[PDB]
Amino acid sequence: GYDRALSIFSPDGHIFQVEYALEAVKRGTCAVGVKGKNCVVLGCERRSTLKLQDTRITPSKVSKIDSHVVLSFSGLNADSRILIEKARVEAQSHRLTLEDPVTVEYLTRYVAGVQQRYTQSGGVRPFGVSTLIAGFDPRDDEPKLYQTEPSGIYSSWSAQTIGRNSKTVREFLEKNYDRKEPPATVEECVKLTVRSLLEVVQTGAKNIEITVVKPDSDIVALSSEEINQYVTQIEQEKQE
Amino acid sequence: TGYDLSNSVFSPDGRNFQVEYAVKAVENGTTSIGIKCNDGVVFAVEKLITSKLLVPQKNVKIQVVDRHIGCVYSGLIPDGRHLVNRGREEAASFKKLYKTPIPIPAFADRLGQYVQAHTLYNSVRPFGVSTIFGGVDKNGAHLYMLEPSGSYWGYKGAATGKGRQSAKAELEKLVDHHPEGLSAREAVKQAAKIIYLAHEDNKEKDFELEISWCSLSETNGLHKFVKGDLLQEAIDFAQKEIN
Amino acid sequence: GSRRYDSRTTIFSPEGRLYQVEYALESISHAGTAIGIMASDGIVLAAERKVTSTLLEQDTSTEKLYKLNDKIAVAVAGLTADAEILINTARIHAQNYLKTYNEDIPVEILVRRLSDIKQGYTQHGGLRPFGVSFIYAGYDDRYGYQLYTSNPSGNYTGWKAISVGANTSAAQTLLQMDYKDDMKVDDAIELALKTLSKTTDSSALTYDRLEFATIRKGANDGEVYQKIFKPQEIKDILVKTGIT
Amino acid sequence: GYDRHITIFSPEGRLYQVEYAFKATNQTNINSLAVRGKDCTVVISQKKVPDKLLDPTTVSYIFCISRTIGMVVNGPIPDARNAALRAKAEAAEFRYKYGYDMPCDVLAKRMANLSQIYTQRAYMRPLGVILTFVSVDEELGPSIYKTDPAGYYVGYKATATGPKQQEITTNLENHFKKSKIDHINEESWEKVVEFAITHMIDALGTEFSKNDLEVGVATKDKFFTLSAENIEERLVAIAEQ
Amino acid sequence: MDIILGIRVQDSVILASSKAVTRGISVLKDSDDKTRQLSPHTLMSFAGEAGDTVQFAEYIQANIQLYSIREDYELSPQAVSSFVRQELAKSIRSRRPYQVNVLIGGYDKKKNKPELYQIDYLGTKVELPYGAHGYSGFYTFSLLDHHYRPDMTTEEGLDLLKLCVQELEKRMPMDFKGVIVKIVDKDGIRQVDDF
Amino acid sequence: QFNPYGDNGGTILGIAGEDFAVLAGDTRNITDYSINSRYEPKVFDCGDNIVMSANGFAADGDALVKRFKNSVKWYHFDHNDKKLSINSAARNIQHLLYGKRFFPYYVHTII
Amino acid sequence: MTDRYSFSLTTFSPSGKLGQIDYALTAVKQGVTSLGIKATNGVVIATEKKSSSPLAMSETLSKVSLLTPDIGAVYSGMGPDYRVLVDKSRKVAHTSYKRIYGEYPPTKLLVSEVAKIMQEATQSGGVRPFGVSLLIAGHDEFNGFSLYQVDPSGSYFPWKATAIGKGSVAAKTFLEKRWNDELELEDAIHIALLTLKESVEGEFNGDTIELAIIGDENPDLLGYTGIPTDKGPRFRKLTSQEINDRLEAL
Amino acid sequence: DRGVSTFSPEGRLFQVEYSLEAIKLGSTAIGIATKEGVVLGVEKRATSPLLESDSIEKIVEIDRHIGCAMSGLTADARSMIEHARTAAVTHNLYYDEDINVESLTQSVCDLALRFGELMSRPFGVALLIAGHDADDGYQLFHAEPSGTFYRYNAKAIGSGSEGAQAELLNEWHSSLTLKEAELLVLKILKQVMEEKLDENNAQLSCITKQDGFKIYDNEKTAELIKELKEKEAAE
Amino acid sequence: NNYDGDTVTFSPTGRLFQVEYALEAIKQGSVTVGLRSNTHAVLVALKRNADELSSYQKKIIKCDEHMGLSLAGLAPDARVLSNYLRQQCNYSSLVFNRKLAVERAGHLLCDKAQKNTQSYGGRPYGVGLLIIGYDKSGAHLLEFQPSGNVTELYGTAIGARSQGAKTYLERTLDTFIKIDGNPDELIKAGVEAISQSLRDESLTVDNLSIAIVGKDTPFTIYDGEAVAKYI
Repeated sequence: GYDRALSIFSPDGHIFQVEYALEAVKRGTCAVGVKGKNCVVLGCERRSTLKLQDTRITPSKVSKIDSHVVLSFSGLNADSRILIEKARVEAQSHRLTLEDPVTVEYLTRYVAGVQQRYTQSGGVRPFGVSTLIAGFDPRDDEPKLYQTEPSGIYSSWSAQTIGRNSKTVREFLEKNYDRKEPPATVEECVKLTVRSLLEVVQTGAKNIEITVVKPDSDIVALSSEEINQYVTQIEQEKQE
Repeated sequence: TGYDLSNSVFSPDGRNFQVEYAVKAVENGTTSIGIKCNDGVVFAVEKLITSKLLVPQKNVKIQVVDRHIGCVYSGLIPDGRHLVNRGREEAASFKKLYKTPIPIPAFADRLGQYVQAHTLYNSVRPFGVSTIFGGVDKNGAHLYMLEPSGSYWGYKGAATGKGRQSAKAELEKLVDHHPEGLSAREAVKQAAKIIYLAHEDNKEKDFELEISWCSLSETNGLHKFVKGDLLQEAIDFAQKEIN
Repeated sequence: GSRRYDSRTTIFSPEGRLYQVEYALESISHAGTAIGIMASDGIVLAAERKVTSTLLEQDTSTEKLYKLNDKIAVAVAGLTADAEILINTARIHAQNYLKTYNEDIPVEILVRRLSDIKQGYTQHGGLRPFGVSFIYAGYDDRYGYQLYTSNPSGNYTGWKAISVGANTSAAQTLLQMDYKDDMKVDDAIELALKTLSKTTDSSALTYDRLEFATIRKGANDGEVYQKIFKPQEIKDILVKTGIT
Repeated sequence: GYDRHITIFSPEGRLYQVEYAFKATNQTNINSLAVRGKDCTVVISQKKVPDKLLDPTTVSYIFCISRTIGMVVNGPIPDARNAALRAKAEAAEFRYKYGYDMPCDVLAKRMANLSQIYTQRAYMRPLGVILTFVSVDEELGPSIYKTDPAGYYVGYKATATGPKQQEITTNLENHFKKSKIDHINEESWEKVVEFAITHMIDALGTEFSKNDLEVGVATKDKFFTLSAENIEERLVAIAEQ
Repeated sequence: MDIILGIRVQDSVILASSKAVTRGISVLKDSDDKTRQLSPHTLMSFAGEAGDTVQFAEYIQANIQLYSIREDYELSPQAVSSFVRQELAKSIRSRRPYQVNVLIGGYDKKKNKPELYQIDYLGTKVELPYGAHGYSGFYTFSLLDHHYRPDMTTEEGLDLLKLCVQELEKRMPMDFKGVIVKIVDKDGIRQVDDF
Repeated sequence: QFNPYGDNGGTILGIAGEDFAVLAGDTRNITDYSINSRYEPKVFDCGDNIVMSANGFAADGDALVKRFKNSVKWYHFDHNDKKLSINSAARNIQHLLYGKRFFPYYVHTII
Repeated sequence: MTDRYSFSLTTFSPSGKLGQIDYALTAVKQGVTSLGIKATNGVVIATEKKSSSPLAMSETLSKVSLLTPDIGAVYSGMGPDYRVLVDKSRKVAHTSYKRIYGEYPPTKLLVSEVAKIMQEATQSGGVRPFGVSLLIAGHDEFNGFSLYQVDPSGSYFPWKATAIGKGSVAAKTFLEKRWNDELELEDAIHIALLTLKESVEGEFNGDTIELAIIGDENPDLLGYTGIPTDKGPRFRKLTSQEINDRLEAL
Repeated sequence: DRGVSTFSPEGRLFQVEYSLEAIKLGSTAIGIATKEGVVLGVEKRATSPLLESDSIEKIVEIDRHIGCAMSGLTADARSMIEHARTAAVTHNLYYDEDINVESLTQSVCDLALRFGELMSRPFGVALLIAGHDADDGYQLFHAEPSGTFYRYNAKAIGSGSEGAQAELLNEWHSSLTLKEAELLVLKILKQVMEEKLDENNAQLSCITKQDGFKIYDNEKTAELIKELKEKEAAE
Repeated sequence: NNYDGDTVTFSPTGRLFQVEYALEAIKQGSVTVGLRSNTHAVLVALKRNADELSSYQKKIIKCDEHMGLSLAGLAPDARVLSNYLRQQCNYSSLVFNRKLAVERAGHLLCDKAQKNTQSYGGRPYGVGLLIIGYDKSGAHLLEFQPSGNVTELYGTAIGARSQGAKTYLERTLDTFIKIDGNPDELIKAGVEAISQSLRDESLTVDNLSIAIVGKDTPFTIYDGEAVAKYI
């Protein structure tokens, strides 16, 4: 087996392979998550350097880990599949031994642990992936949104964004999200999510993806149809 | 270049510079000799006294292998000990299977193949010692000298360390001026003298003399240390000859 | 030690790219162009060979188009040898699924496992990645006809029409231009050839430099036939479409 | 230029570590020669004991591999002994597994294959030796097979190895161009040894005492090496010209 | 533990499974569900050695639930039964084999047809109109051979099962404390909440 | 067939006082109908004011006492010369005995 | 700590080249010329026996090798690399075919196995590619006669006729002129001897030329009779004499 | 590159020294040890106003009698805390007793230097391990990724540490009450933190022999910040 | 220079720089002294605090009832080597019912250190040890050096400014060697020796560590209030 220490410390006290993994995330298509008062919404930019795509069969950018938790990501698509697979196995393993689905915090802490392990294991590079993990703890109606990054640190967010031009939309959400007043309705939360992407996303075309997670394993993804209705509405609210 | 940074790399001459660098650590060490006699061998070594805080008699450098084999070495002492520990495993394993204690030529090749093996890979360092060893087997006496390359031959006499050149020249004298043979007790005195003569080059500090011998008549074919009286006799013989 | 001679095939550039993946992709860009086009009633695979010599055995040959099972085929672009390692893996993986579930493997599941293998070689093991891009043409009873590509990175995506290998920028523009969703198989066959005709790096596009395969609905209804074209059939379809 | 340090190809398709291993071959400054009789194979090597403190009997580059196989080495002694011990182990194991004595050419091929591996695998260095294997094989008759660090081997009518190798080779080449046969047309091994020593003296242009030579002889069912006296006897006969 | 039954009717599969759990001399429980839902339209009943039964059932359940998440798709009953057979056929040459017999009742949504699979601990699978494991068959197969018809309604199937359970309660030496009955149809799995 | 167990007989007795404890045992070691020794002590001072006896098969008994005495030594090394409480000793011996659950020490242990 | 080389010694350069495969192909270019020709009723593979010394017995060094009774191999490049590849090719023909199906593998299947071994030296940790290109000629019941070339990369292509090594460019041109799809084996042997004369500098006779055919079955070469369906090997090495016989009508 | 376990000509391990630089970049952590208990305090340092500050867990329980504050690459501490908890629970199972704070620390420090060509690099995090045991009473330990651990009456680690440590050197005496130490940790944190100390960007904890290791709720800490600001207005 | 990349590389002069660098970590270490009569063997170790709020790094480790060592340099390496020695002492006790010879402890420590200096990916130990012990041939003092060089001495010192104490002991040789039957006088001589290696700051109660082993003395450590008697 290949033993080489690829993630090591530099004289300034930095791990360059971890910091370079974040550069791969920076390049990744933009992803955003917003906590409603009784929902969470995951928004995802999808680059339009290519059309002639088939979108029935192309990997969707939000993945179900269990029936009550979803995971979006920014960075290397191939790397994300390995984290998603491990998380889905751990979710079924938790149900099998504890007789309860994972809490969002637990599932986050697991994925974060996997990411960290690859920052001080021989013969491996860190994951070129940051993740937004969203959902509801079993028999709980309080919404959960967590972020993980290649280093393995994780934390809870009222709302957060990752990937290319994320600094732009984090500045938007910081300006447009009151913690004292979270988006009360589903539509309200979905609107604020699309708005933040439209700072960055170019057109309202098949460029935006929205997935909405409600309590008790109530997860549904919007079709272009229903997102266009927000894109159309916010555009006509710019008339000041 | 770059040819000398990795062990087991051939230079464009056809040399292994890391083995040649190992030899420098040997040359840097204290003087050690072997004298092959009539029915045995004698080993002697120069022990530099850093301080009168060294307990005399108590930092022994000559090592026995099995019961009939003496080993002495110059250079990196730990490397020598590690080689003797291997020699002991090799001699125990030989005895276990074949019942007879390991012949000296057979034993020499066991160290030979092991030392040579540390010139085959960049993941190990060559041995920082030249090892003078031998004893009495069923075919009489054998003296051997082994170098970091894995090269070894049988010797009439042999020397290594700082005083190797004076010793080498003093050994050559004996081979000429005693062609029919040197006795065990003779070789003990001669050994003591040659260590004192070769102390010329480590003149800086004064030293402690250590002799061992393996003679068919004098030690019954077993390796014993020359202690107490016969030691002081050879020390006195040597003091007389540096006058 | 041995660290001195290690290239580190699985590290990031300061820009967060995988050196070896990027250089492998560069390698594939010099390989004979392969095209996949998906119709409403089937899929076409077309591939150009690296400039053939007239003494090269024409008929009994398949360096670009390989069969995975009865319902899935791939077009290769890159090192043939690297591709055959991955193909035999995929063929086994398909047979494992069939033995386990007594059902033919869904096209995506096969594509995902092959992509997950490639991915591994980019994240651990300190080995070079596989210098291979695949176009997967297959049918299953969930999504019907499917076109995929995978590249040395372990990334895979779905396509209505796609090219890999040389002059893909040129080829992707020509396909994007003349492709429509209602398009039938025989139209897709004609498009595939027209595209290679325009993007080939020699003057004549003759039958002897082409491998061709179709996955058709055409059979005894409900079942799927998989056709790797004999050289005479490629000569016929080249005369039919009036390129020779 | 790290393609110079390990056994990987240079841009001109060369293995420099293999080429430099060949240079180590001549490091001992010894020349070896091998010829075939009707009944025997003779190997002669120069013996140089520069140091007077050395026991001259322990200085040898000829090895008794098996009952029937002899091996002379051109190269440093540690690599020579490494190679000798391996061939001894291989020839013994062959006998145990297959029920007959390992042939000269099969052991040559086996040792050559081992050499080949060191040229392909990076962590193993090639051995700086050329191995000349001699026997009277029970199927093939008198046999010379020689191995180099490249992992090349071939059979020889006769052969020479060392710094002055080219001079000894052309000398033997000329004898066979003339004599017009595969071998030394001689009854006794004693007269094939005499031939070998003679043509070594002519090619090198130097004279030998009994302690300047090392001799090995292969006959039916034993390979043996001559003592100082057996050689001295043989040198004395060469005087009658 | 003891008796497990299955019958495939017109457009549903009915699994009846004994409620008794006996530890030597004492009946420890009289309300045991010898069943796991593998997917929304696939149910597995099990009987065999203590521990092994539930361990195996829950292990299969987890594997099928993992497949469902990964592919966002429900495996056909045929595919699940083929997977389960292979796990048992695997285990029979293990150091310690799974000592479990199963019935897999599923509604194939893609083919709109109910399917019953009988698999023993050796990995011996058959598709059946009606099936049982252990001694249950010896009493009930005669009744089912007579009364069964491929085009029966669900209530007809429950009536034929009521007859089967009565014959067992008459002639079985062991008191199995009645059965829990579950129906698998196009709308999924529900429990007939008394018998 | 080789029987790895034997019976060396003997009897042991532990009584707890208010501020003292006694551990007593006979000094006879037997096999079958033979006396091996009339004085072979099987009650040992283990340090930290703990006395121990492992009565039954003397080989397993000596092995266990030896292992526990070593357990005391390493408790001192690893926990800064801390005194091993009788309850802590008791729990340690459980782990020593249960360590060989499927090839037991054929002894009845009293401390 | 023996083998630390668990990483590839062949990696992609920024240009997308695999350095060590290109360099291996360079080593093959330097190699002595070898060639192969497909006739309608057989295949011929041939090469020059360049002697190191005149004292060397060049019959002992065999460049043309039997792999199975119906498959032969010849090479250009590094002889030792060829020798171990022939050993592994012979063994893989048994371990992964004959010991399963009770018959010898077909030509393209055995070629596929040799190719695989060479691809692994291109990717596996701590090894260089093989410094040879092989020409593998063979017959199997369901494919008839065939000829394949295997390169250090592990890539293989079927040929009507080709050459590799020193004078391959020259020889490939010569073969294009003379090859037709109606050659009888004897005609292809004659063409092979003409093509090989061009590239051979020194002596050109039966003792400096190694030539084998995949032709008719040879009952005389089988070693036993009594089984009517074992008709014996299609591979045959031409004797020193048999080559000189054809150098008359040259 | 060069060996991961190689010495500088000074005679120090490069990778250990470089990890010590990573710890200097970490958020501040302070421990004060008194006869009435040991106090642990940390700067949370939320990287944005949107991240929920109470999800930042830089003070962590090991057993009921041992607590832990961290500073540096905090993700590296996951497995250190896991090992510590396992060690503490395991010792209890084998000896039916609480495990000494020094013995716990020594166990954690044994991980630290098990790296090289076992993990690929040293840990990029320092720990303040604080606890009580019957033998040696209230204890604070500093556990570095060098494998070395020191016992401290008070200690600061992280970006603020150089100034904070000189400030602790002044104000620590052997007769500090718990309440004084709580205030003294708040004071030195507020003094070295970039952003302004409130009950959301800083967090307190103590370990008492009586009530064990407790992390203070935001309401409890908020009233100690009031008490601090009131106190410093006087004189 | 280029030959200090790892322990497997010799310099052209024939030196192991990684070992010499390891040797360097010892001289940065706080001073420790060893000396012995015919009846007792004493270790005096000057302990180093991190700052004014920190504890004083413990420098003396017990190995058996009859043996123990003082450390200078990397304390984690002292822990590994002391722990290895404890096992060897323990093995000799359990298997052979035999207190391990101090001379044999030296050989085992030497052979362990050596293995780390000859093979790839390792590193020399960054610590020096002074081993005292009363065995079956009287009192013994050993100096361990992470090159693998172990030497039996009457007295010595290692660490920062250790040259001071080492010359005092070199002078006082004949005085201390005949302190037989007196424990306190042999310690006093050690506390006087260690004082030659001080500057600015000198011996307080909780910076000084003394260990003694001898004829009728189990290896025992004196700290805090129990060393006030010697300041």
